[PDB]
Amino acid sequence: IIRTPETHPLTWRLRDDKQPVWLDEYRSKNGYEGARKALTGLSPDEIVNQVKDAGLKGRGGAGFSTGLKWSLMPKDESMNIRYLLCNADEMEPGTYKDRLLMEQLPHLLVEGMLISAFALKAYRGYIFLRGEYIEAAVNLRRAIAEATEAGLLGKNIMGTGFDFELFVHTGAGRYICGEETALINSLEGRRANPRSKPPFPATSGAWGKPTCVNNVETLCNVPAILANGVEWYQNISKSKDAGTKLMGFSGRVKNPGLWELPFGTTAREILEDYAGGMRDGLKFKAWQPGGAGTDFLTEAHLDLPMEFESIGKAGSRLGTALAMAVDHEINMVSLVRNLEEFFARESCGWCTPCRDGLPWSVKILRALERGEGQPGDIETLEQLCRFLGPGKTFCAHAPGAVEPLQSAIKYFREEFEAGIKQPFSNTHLINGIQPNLLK
Amino acid sequence: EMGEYKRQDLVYEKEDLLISGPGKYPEYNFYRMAGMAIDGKDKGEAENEAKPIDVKSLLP
Amino acid sequence: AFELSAAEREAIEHEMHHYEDPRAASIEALKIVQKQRGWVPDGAIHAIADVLGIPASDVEGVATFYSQIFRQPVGRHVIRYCDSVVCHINGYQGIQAALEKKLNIKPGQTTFDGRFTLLPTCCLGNCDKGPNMMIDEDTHAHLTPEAIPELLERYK
Amino acid sequence: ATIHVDGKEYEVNGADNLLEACLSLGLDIPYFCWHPALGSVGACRQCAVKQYQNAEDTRGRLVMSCMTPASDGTFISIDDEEAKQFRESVVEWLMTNHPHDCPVCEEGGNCHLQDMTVMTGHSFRRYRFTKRTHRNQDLGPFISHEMNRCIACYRCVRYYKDYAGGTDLGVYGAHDNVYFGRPEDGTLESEFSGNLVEICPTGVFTDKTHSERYNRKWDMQFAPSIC
Ligand SMILES: Cc1cc2nc3c(=O)[nH]c(=O)nc-3n(C[C@H](O)[C@H](O)[C@H](O)COP(=O)(O)O)c2cc1C
Ligand code: SF4
Ligand code: SF4
Ligand code: SF4
Ligand code: FES
Ligand code: FES
Repeated sequence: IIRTPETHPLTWRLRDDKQPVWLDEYRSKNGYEGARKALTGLSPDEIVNQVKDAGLKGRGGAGFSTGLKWSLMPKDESMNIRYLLCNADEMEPGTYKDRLLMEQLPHLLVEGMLISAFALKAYRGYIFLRGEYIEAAVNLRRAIAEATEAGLLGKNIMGTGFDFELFVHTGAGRYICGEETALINSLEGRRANPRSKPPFPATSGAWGKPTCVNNVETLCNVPAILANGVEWYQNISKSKDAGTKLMGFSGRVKNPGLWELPFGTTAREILEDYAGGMRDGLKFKAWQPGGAGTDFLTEAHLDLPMEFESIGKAGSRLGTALAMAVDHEINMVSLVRNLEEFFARESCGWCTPCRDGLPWSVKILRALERGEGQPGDIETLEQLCRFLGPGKTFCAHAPGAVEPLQSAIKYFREEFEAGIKQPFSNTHLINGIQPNLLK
Repeated sequence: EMGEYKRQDLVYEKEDLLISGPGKYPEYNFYRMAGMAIDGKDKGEAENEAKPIDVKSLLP
Repeated sequence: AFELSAAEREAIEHEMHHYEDPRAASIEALKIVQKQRGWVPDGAIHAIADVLGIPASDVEGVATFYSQIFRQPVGRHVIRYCDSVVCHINGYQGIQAALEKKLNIKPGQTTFDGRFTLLPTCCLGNCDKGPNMMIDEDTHAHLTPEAIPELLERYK
Repeated sequence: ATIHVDGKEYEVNGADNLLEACLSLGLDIPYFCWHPALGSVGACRQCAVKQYQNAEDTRGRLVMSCMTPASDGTFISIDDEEAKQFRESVVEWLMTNHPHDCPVCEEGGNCHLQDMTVMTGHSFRRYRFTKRTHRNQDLGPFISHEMNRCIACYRCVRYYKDYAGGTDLGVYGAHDNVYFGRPEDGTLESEFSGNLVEICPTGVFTDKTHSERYNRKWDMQFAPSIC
């Protein structure tokens, strides 16, 4: 792999010994130049317009436009207290990209938060980071200290009169905190229940103030845009989704890893050229494109490009674009049981369908795995997938929960029907009462 | 055979109604089904009931 | 009879400096108490509540919401093995069986000497190097059932 | 404001949500987590109706009527088949863990959950697995506590904390182990804690003074009086 600054804007600064790049080495490799240009030559509205014109989309899994999200902030000049939050939670299973970004290139994240906070007029920034990323926390705190010593953080940054303070907030281990409104609730020191929208966080977010929540990779994509120009970012790939993206393959592949690729790279190219294909003696059965909350896809879907609309038309979600391969030796009932156990135990408990319908699916899948399935169980699972969709639950955790279950029932129904081996029995016989024998 | 001399004696209190056995239903016990805790059946000991999981438990 | 130490209290106020509302330091206060004492005991809820100026019900709701804030006593070393989907594909069940054989405990339990507490945990963000587990602050990747007894002896 | 419910036109207040507007019109929408004095939060998902974009719309989308404004020219359906199915499914999900307690529960005959179970028409159980259970707390002389019957509708904590300003009640735990109560055993310190027995739609919080000499609501003789 040849990593040029124009083709790999996020990973070309990575060292060979997997060591973090500190302030002197980062600034030698054109570091904090986009920040200098943004803070000394552009209005915040101009930076927001440039980010919108670059077509930068959200890398957290939803794929929403970053410029459109930034433009929802109020034009009221009386609201001068504003917050930028970096979603470094990354608790979706199968996702390991933000760990690479913040363990080895923390100054890229710091520069991106600086540029985005100047664009959003955000006086404060918080990196909401998961507690298991200890090395990432150490590296981020050291990089923040180095940038504060060099005058890139704090009061009067670059002599421009802009004040910005960046904090690191380490999490306490819940998957629901990665959801943006639940992230805001967790940052306020509350139980991480999500919030209803409208109002959006751009109008009243963290402590009622205007707040923008962005993924680590989006904020890491910002400085390359503002240092190389909008037309460079628009010309990375000839696809509807501009720029690069960290894509990878995990599972029982020969080379599980992570590579920076343009949008439009097919899944077979990532699986064969980069991941090295499956291991010896293993036959490719299925794959998940973007984490635990995405629909399963078959081998015939490996030829379509890894874009938002291409995967979306296939019946799945691009997600984090960190695919996971499933070989023929993996029982799909056991795998979906494991997935639903994760999703049911990571429910925040706010709303009824997720909280009380995911455990029912878990118990049905446990019975199917043990061969104690009963008639009507697959119908119950299908109705649970139907009734836990978007809009029926309070947040998007339960639709993501039911995507793999419905996709596996659609593509591997023969494994689920094999678990049904006993007749349906909900009642025991009561002596003296003749039962109502329904037909 | 419930014929009586005085109509007041047709008011049967609990001592005239409670019998020594189960009657026509020899096995049913409501308190084996109810979740309300009584003597000899704590929480989680009823039919189709799991043991209570306290909120301070270490498991996720 | 819980009493916050001077270092714990000072760390809690220093965390309170970083926010516009002192309620936002509740998770960090619980983590500070947990890091000092191994877990968060019952009186720590009221101590943190009276330091932050929030009700103890709020502190207890936060503490029982988050899985990494321990409200029951744990061993001196907490093994947290990933039971998520990619490590399931990579074979975490052999690792769990090896840990159960070595420690003679079920998940969620503590060993007889109070040395190890076995806990399943969600995905550790190390799925390309699975199966993974976390001991107290260290991540161990590429786990095999044979290396579990050797690696468990590094923590006394 | 003009709304259209099941083909019938109605005039409502545009500053109201759809649940309160429809309940003011005499229509029956099941609900748990909404209260007139507490506002809407959209937790229980019981109040689902089908909203259409316009008059010539046939697909629609399920929305929570408590969280949806009763704006001008709204088009909703309560008796839509999918909305009825989802409301029955929400009742069924609440019923999976609910204890077999109605004969020995003080809320029986006065129970909102019983009424909404009947209103959705759900009477057949197909769930066959175990029911979660909870230990109870001592809450003082007035309020008896039975957390097995909780449907996690969050009404108690919203009333007690957000409305009444009390501090010793809260929600603890996580996914399906959410527990509503005090951090430890003790008397509820609020001067308005007794409204929990009417705020709670189930028999979790019950009038203990009534429970000593319990009788059902249909057996009572009532009068309008002044305290
Ligand atoms: C259940 C759930 C978990 C999520 N977890 C994360 C996460 O761990 N990291 C992340 O960046 N986004 C996560 N998201 C997506 C966020 O809601 C949000 O889209 C993102 O944090 C910021 O948006 P962006 O991609 O435009 O930057 C999660 C969403 C849901 C519903
Ligand atoms: S779907 Fe409902 S219960 Fe589940 S995590 Fe979201 S708000 Fe919480
Ligand atoms: S709370 Fe209502 S439904 Fe539940 S046991 Fe009591 S009366 Fe029955
Ligand atoms: S205790 Fe009652 S009011 Fe509180 S959440 Fe449970 S059912 Fe609702
Ligand atoms: S699935 Fe185990 S580290 Fe991600
Ligand atoms: S009453 Fe509307 S969701 Fe609860």
